[PDB]
Amino acid sequence: ATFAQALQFVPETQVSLLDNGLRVASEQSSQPTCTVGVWIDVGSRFETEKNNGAGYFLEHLAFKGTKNRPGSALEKEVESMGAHLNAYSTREHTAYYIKALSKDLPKAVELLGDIVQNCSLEDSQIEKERDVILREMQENDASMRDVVFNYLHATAFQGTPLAQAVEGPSENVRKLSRADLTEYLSTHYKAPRMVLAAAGGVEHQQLLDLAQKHLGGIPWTTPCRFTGSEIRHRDDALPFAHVAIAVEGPGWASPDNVALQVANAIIANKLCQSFQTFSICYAETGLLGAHFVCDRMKIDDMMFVLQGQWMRLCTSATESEVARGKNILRNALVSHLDGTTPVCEDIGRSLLTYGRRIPLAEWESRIAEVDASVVREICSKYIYDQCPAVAGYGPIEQLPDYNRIRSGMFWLRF
Amino acid sequence: TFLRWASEPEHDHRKRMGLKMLMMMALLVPLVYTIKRHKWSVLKSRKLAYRPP
Repeated sequence: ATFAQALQFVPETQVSLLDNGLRVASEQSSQPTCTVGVWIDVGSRFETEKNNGAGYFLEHLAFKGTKNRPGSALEKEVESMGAHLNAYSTREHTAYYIKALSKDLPKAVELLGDIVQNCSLEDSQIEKERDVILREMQENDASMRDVVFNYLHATAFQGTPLAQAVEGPSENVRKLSRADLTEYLSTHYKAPRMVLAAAGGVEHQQLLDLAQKHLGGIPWTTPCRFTGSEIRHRDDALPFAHVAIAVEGPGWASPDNVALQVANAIIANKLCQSFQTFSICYAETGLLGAHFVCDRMKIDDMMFVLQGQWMRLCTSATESEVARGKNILRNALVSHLDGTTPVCEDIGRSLLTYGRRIPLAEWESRIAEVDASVVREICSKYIYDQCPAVAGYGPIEQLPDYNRIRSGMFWLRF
Repeated sequence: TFLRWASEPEHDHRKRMGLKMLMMMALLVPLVYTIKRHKWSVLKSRKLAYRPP
C-alpha cells in the first residue's frame, strides 16, 4: 500500500450532464453522512460597479425565504433534520451546500433547488439584510488580514472587475434595489453554469434523480491586467503592521501551478511574527506571493528575507528543498481532501474550474514531474524581475518604498 | 596666427574634445533625465487620500 498505490483506492467522481446543462457530480463512499451542494460560476468579477454587492446580498437573503416555504419554515426544516446549511461567495464562485445525513439526501437536494430556482426576495427582508450588511462592514473593518487582501486585489487589478471586493461599497449595497438582484439572478443563476456536487453516503443515480426532479427547471438558455501598483494605509495606532506582496500568477488552467505550489511550500518566521505564502488562482490571472505581520521596527528585515528566499528559489534551488516541498504539497493535498465537506467543495470547484475532477493520481504524477530545474525555471518565469503589487495596512513607515521593493526583485550578483 | 598657436598649442585638440563632449552630453543628458523621471514617476504620480473614521 504505497502512496501511489493508495491513491488508486480513491473512488472516482461520477459526472452526468442534464438536459438543461446542470452538471451533477458525486463521489460515493461508505460514509453515514453527506454534504450536497450547488456551485455556481458567478462571483464579484462578473459584477459591474452598478451591482458590485449583488452576490453577497443574495447570499445573505438566500436562506431568508423562498416561494414554496417562508424563511422561518426553511430554517426550521433545515434544523429539524439536524443538517447545517452554509454558503460562501468568492470573486469567481458562489456555493450553497447542505451538510446532512445520507438518508436525508432526498430532502436536502430539494432544498437546494428551492434556494436556487425560486428565491423569495421579500422587501422587508431586503431592508433587514441591508442593515445586517451595513453592520457587517464595521465588523469586517476589524479584520486586518481581510482588509490587506482587499487592498492587494484592488491595487493589483485596478481597472478590472477582478479588483472590486465581494461585499462591495457601502453606497452600492445601500442603493442596491430588488430589481437589480432579480436581474442578477436571471442573468447569472442559470445552467449549465451550475454543478450539483455531493460526496459521502450518496449513490450517484439517486443524486441524478433528485437533480432532475428539483434542479431540472432551471432555464436551459474585459482583459484582466495585473498592474504592479501599491496601496499604503497607515493608521499608526494599530499594534502590528500587515503586509501582502504578490506578483501575477497563472490562471487555473496552467501546468505551472504545481511548481508554484512546491515553491511556496519551500518558502524563517523568526524575523517575522506570522508569515504565510499564498497562491490565489483565478481563471486567467492570479496572485502568487506572501503575507506577513510585522513589528513596527522590523518590516524591512522581513521583506528582505522574503525577497531573498524568492531570489534563492529563482536562481539556485537545490534538489533536497524541492523534494521537501513536493512532500509537503502531497501531504497538504491529501490531508485537505479528508472530510466530506472538503471533497464536495473540491468536486464543485474543480468542475467549475478545470471542467473535470482531476484525480489524485494525476496530481501525484504532476508533482513527480516537478524538479529543481523546473522550480528554478518557473520561479524565474513568474517571480524574478517582476513588478509586484504591494498592500500595507499600517503602521507602515519602515516598509521599503516601491522602488526599493521592485529593486529587491532581482539580484545584481546573478 | 602663429603667436596664437604658440599660446595655445592644444587649440585643435581642445576643439576636437569639445565637439566630442558636446555630442556625448547631447546623448547623455536626455537619457539621464529620462532615467530620473522614470525612477521618480512613482512619487510624481502617487495619489494620497485622508480617511478619518
